[PDB]
Amino acid sequence: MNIIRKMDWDSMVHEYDLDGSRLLPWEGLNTPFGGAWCIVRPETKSFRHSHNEYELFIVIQGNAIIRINDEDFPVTKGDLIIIPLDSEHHVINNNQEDFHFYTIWWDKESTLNFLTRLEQD
Amino acid sequence: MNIIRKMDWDSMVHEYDLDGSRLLPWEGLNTPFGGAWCIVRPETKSFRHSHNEYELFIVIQGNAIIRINDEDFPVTKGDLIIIPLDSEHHVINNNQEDFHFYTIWWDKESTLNFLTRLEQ
Ligand code: NA
Ligand code: NI
Ligand code: NI
Repeated sequence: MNIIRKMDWDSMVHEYDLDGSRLLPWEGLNTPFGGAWCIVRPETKSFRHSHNEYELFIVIQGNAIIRINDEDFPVTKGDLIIIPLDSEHHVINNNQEDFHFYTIWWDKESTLNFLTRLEQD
Repeated sequence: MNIIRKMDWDSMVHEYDLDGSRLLPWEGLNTPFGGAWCIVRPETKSFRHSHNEYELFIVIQGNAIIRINDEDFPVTKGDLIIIPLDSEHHVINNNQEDFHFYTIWWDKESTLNFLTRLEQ
């Protein structure tokens, strides 16, 4: 397995109205979670959704509002946000600078699949 | 469960020759992994170790050399590093700016414990 993935910012895939770099796939990497580096561009907002899966945001750079079920959480570098199960959430970047965060998501399926793949190896 | 934890840069805990802020404990948060926000201060290196637990680094700010066994990997913001099992790893910051990264680690135990707590 590759040890390092150098970030190529131009390789990001636009989804959920933001620019992302998904962790997976990564050949040889077995994780019980998924992840992505996400950028909400200046004066934009991301796509509102909700889901059964657990999710954590690690705020990397810039400033934004995380709206979770119509409660607003201002955030900046270093802050951690838990996304409650099935809550509607999106990210609002009213500022002039890119807003960066890493999301990690997981559930029973992803965890069991990690354990299953280990046993198969 | 508190939804948000604002970073308190005044409350880092020195460990592994770096200044960190661990994810856990967090009342009400059930995860199959552990985590920490880590700062390697200017002109320092972190504590070299190895372990039978999986780990990855998400590089947040600054520049460093990550040495994994006998191999050097220059890193900067956005880079991701997987720490191979039982590899000796540490971080070298030769620069005048703090080096920030997030580490996520996991293993069979942490994943099973997540499942067990869920079921409870
Ligand atoms: Na920038
Ligand atoms: Ni989500
Ligand atoms: Ni380690």
